[PDB]
Amino acid sequence: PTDTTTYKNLQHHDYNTYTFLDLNLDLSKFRLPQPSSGRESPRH
Amino acid sequence: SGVNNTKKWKMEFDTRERWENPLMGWASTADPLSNMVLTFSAKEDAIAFAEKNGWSYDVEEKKVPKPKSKSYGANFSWNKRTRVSTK
Repeated sequence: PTDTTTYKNLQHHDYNTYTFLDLNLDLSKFRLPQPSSGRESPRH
Repeated sequence: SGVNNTKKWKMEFDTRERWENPLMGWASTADPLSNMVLTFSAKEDAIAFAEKNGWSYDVEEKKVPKPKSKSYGANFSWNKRTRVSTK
């Protein structure tokens, strides 16, 4: 049985300014190829 | 945007010379018909009125705005140039 008396969500005390966008960069390899609208943009 | 003043036919006369009044600078005229405006319910009524009064006339056809297709959903198109960049 788990201890269930301490707090087990303490990893976030060590996060920094770029934690979110580093995971996003790391996650790019797993993504599936995006769909295309057919144009480079709606032409701005 | 109101369109209420585009519903009746109008008859107006050819514009004539206006000149500066030497005393005050006011706009003077010798044209007794310079302000005459007549309203008609139909083009044919106006034509009939000019002909019996012996006035040469030019008649211009009524202009109606063209019907248009409005789609609020077009502002958010997947792959068309109608997608708006701002709201």
